[PDB]
Amino acid sequence: ASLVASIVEARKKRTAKKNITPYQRGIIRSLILTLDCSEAMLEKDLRPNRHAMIIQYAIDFVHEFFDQNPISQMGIIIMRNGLAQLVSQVSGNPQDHIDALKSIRKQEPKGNPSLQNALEMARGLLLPVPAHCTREVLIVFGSLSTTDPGDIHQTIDSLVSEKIRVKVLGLSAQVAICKELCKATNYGDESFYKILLDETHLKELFNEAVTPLPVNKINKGFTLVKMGFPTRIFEDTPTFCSCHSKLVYGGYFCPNCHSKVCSLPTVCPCCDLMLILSTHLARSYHHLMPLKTFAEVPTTEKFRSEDCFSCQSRFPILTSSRYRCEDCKQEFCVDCDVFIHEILHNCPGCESKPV
Amino acid sequence: IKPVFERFSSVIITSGTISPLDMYPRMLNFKTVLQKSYAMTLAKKSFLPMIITKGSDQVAISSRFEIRNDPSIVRNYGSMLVEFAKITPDGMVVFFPSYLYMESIVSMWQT
Amino acid sequence: FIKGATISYGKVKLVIKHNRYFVETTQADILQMLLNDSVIGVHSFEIANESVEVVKKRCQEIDYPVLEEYDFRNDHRNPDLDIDLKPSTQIRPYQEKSLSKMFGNGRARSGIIVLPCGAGKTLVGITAACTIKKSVIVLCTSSVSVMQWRQ
Ligand SMILES: [Zn+2]
Ligand SMILES: [Zn+2]
Ligand SMILES: [Zn+2]
Ligand SMILES: [Zn+2]
Repeated sequence: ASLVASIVEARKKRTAKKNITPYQRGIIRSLILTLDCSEAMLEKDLRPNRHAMIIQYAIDFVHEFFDQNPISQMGIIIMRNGLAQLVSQVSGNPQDHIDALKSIRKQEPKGNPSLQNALEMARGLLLPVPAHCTREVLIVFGSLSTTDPGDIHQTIDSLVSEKIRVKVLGLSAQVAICKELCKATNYGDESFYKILLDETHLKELFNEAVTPLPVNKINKGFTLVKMGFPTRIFEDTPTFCSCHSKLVYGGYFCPNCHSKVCSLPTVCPCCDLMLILSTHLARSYHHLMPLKTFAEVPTTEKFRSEDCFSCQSRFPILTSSRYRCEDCKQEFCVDCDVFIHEILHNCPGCESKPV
Repeated sequence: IKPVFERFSSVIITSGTISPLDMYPRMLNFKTVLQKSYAMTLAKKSFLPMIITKGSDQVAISSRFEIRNDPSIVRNYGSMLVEFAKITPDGMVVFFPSYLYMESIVSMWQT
Repeated sequence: FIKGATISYGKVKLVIKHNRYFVETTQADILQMLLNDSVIGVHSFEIANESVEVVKKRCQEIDYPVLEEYDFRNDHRNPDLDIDLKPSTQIRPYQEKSLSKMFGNGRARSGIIVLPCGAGKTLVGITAACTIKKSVIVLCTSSVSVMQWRQ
């Protein structure tokens, strides 16, 4: 009954994932990572520490976000001891955020939360943010209480006016205030306020949270952006960079002012334009067109092939692990189907199928 | 309620946690043509009742009017109070049989 | 080895009828095997009460072991010492198991318990006395330790 339970749990997961839709999602993103050094995360119920796995899993999320969404920029606000602090603003450089993260790892967490203060300076940080740059904040919380210098509802309405969507990730259980926050922040949706159950589910929550979010019609931002690629030149001399003014062997040229910069994806510092490459924009085409799930055929029918169409391994008999792409009508094994849906972004069976 | 009975035929009686039913036609000289009870056909249980007869120290607990001022059992009770105070997300209520006894225990607790 | 480790349990029983060791048996069936041994001197008889210590060894080689499992509640003659404890004391589960060792039947099985130092062995003995509830005395070859366990 183990395979039957696995099949019915996969059916529940498939019922959750039936809504495969090509929604327009948040691409030009601006993120704020609200963190807390409070005394609640000192508890050794988590091994070695709540703050410990917060540190490593935050580093992992930084890497995953800079990979999956390179063109976006993310900031870090730290809560500690009655007043929140800023350690990393929004940047295309993950190195600064990583150095701040390991500085927080070196230091000790202690304090008590002021979520109104955190939200207020987060509002100040997202204040000079362009309209196409979507404003989103991630929230972690290890407690059940927060004192604040003033009322929170004016802040709530003001941030709703600032057109923001926010996910909140609590530690213990659901809190009505945070539920209301995600509700009003996310147009009545309360799927944005989720609580973990263990570290595996926690990491799964991170892996979900790296992904972009679909956007609505009513908050329409249909416009154009003035983009331009730089030209990398492998130069023969140590040369000054525009930003840090240090001598570099080679690098890029600005498409307009011909200045050089250390890294991509970054804006120009001089004529002030976003300079990316084709990798950054190609990174989300699998968002732009998704990959619909593959038809797991039953063992009752006769099959076109009894071995895998892709990895070329023989199919088993009690259950039929022959998973057929509807866009290609070729059955594949569970291993290849899971790997293609998690990594790959084209069906070789559909490459075989002529159109 | 007797003039209510002889004044109105369609006298219909309901409540939430009236269990059992039989002593109410005893305490009130009446009868019903029919009476039963209803329990919900809920999907999964979301109210969680359990009976605690002992603290984490495994000490028997009671609120009798004689042993109400027993400081060891008081300390056990406040250990429970501490442990729900650490974990309460939104709201939590405690009742006692007698308000004087509440004021006594809360007075010495604050003390 | 286990099969040969089968004894005449419940078959020999010494009772102290007010400082008088009456060595009963549960049946006259035990008496026929016992009379084969002649070191000595339902059915009891005269034994030198100091010689009981040696004839317990003797019955260990002749494999009919006596048991000591006190029916204090059925011994109404000895005055009970009904003394309890406070609820603030906490018995650890190994102490609870130790209390279950001589109380598999509720009759006070006599034996040996050795525990590590500082394990509240005094408290375990106090609990054992408070559940035995009869006249009882405490012995130890010292003075300062004895008065401090009195304390
Ligand atoms: Zn530079
Ligand atoms: Zn430029
Ligand atoms: Zn395969
Ligand atoms: Zn296909």
